Amino acid sequence: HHHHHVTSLYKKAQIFVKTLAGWGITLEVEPSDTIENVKAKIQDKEGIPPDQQRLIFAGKQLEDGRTLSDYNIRYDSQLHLVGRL
Amino acid sequence: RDYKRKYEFFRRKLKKQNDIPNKFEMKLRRATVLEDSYRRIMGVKRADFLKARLWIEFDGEKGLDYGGVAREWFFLISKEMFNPYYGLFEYSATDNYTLQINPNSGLCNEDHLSYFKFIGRVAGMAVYHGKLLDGFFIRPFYKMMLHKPITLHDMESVDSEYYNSLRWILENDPTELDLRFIIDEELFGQTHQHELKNGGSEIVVTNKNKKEYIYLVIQWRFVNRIQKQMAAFKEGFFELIPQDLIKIFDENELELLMCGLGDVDVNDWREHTKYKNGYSANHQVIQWFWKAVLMMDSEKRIRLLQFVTGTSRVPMNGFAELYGPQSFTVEQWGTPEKLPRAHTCFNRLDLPPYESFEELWDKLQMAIENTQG
Repeated sequence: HHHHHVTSLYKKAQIFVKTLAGWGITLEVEPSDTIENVKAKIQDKEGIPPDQQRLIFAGKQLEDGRTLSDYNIRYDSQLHLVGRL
Repeated sequence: RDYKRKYEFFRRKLKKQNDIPNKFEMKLRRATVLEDSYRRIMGVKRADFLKARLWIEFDGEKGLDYGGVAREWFFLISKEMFNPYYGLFEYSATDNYTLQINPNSGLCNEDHLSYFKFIGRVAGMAVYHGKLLDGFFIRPFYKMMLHKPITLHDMESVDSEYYNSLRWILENDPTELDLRFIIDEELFGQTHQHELKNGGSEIVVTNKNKKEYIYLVIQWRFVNRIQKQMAAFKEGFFELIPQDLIKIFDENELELLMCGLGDVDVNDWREHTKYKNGYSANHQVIQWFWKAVLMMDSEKRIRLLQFVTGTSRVPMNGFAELYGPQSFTVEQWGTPEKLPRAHTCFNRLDLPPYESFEELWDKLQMAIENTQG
């Protein structure tokens, strides 16, 4: 929210992720990241716990061990967020 | 109009349980209502346990008004159950606020079906305890609950431009468009065709077989891919409400039976209110009256609505839709020593001209508490 934006301004230093609700946040990351820590990035921007998420690229449910490069994601790779149950 | 006699008979036919504890206990955290409500409720093998007076307590909060805390729960859980974020439900389209069972819910969550049953139980609970779920669903949903057919007509209210596309085909020659018996669907970025019948990809749509085309597209849009989910829902719902008892309502009534808003919008209420015998929108006493209604909570507002109209049913859409047809009225009767009184017959409040806001607040609140007896 406001905090996420303000914190970025002071960072020493683009992809989209959509939900079935209509809205979709846009994250900034480097493809070295795993799945686990990107869930945290969502925890930060929108206040959703990392447990409470399923991440899906190319219609395939994504694994924690692998990285973004290991699942061939690129700049502006559209991702999909649906709640865990 | 006959709904009043129907709803009376309905509740009179709804049998009380005589083998079940005095209260259904729920110990939930607001942060995790869905999880917490789901575990507790799907734990209970006998549905009847859920008919006990709902004793709900959030985050340790002790000794609050039982029927008011229920009100909150039904709202908050409805907010979570139906959140399209989860993929059980979804919006009928983009630029639509109404809801429908998501066909791909099982792709989203592998245990979608027990969650559907759960929602059914929670919905049947709402009914059983004369409370409502906060949900805008498409009429098809309510039709399917009565095992009633779906039609081309039904698509209009849901999607007009798509309805028009099929209406066009009904009235015109489709040869132009080189269509097949397939519908393409996008899910998680990927696109997929779906054959409407066996080998539908090879079958051209023509004048000779377009009425079949239209029919099949409807079933695919609304029925075929949500049978398992809707079944589950219906199972849970009928665990609490006998299906024979629900049969007396139609699809319109059945939205009024189980859906509605958990708070009365005040602007809407004020918009559709008449005044008699000196009172007027900018009259001082009327100014104070609405100040009160504004500064109530939803529970106090609904108790007031019952006091004056004789119901607690918030329809959605309008206070215009409030049946002869009679809207809310506020008339001057009596003196400040008299408490105000209502006439559910006329949807009318008789309000004496009080000295202050606080007098009006107190005298009114007492009068409502006098009907709680």
